[PDB]
Amino acid sequence: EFKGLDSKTFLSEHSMDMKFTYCDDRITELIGYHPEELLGRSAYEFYHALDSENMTKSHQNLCTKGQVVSGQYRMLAKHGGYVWLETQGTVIYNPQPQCIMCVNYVLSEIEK
Amino acid sequence: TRFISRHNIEGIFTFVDHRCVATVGYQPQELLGKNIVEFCHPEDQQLLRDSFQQVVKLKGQVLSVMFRFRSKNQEWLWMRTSSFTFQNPYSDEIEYIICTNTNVKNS
Ligand SMILES: CS(=O)(=O)c1sc(-c2cc(F)cc(F)c2)c2c1[C@H](O)C(F)(F)C2
Repeated sequence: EFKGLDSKTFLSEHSMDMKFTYCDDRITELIGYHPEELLGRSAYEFYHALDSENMTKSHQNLCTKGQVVSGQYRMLAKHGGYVWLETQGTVIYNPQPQCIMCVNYVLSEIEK
Repeated sequence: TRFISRHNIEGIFTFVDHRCVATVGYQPQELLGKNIVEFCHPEDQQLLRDSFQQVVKLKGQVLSVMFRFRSKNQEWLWMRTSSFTFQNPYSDEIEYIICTNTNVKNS
């Protein structure tokens, strides 16, 4: 059996430099990482090199428009390999940017 | 200073990040299954219900709301909740609301 859409969705929070400030525990059963080992690390460290430029542009669009839908991209999984994701990022501003909220969906087939 | 929560369109907490303890004093298990309006000051309840109704119509745009939240330490804390709906585009499941809740100054 394979996981559905909801079970393949995890939330993450980032500072404006892309560093993780929060990550939902659901990332562990999907990508192998424990949230605590992601804190303080730039999201960019996990992008597959072939998606890095597209992710730079998606971050630039997010910073100017306040919200963005990324294209399909690869994130390095803990024990090797890359998983395909799509993220909806949203900037939380002080009505000045405070942080970025990501809703991350794993596109790849994940068992269970 | 802040915590994330996920709600159904009625306002029920369906996900609460552990930073809620430092922000409002409650454990996530004390918030889950309860409605956000149950922790809201009676003067702000209708504004909070109207804001949850409207965030659904705004297409993923952020809707902010300031209201008084009753902490576990029996104080009315000013909270600024920035909310937006999320609906997985590969599905037609009912949208849910994502919130970032911060204790802010009314000054
Ligand atoms: C809005 S976006 O450009 O689509 C996007 S995707 C993503 C991300 C989040 C994860 F949890 C894992 C991962 F590999 C990348 C992030 C972003 C933003 O640039 C970020 F700074 F907020 C970091």
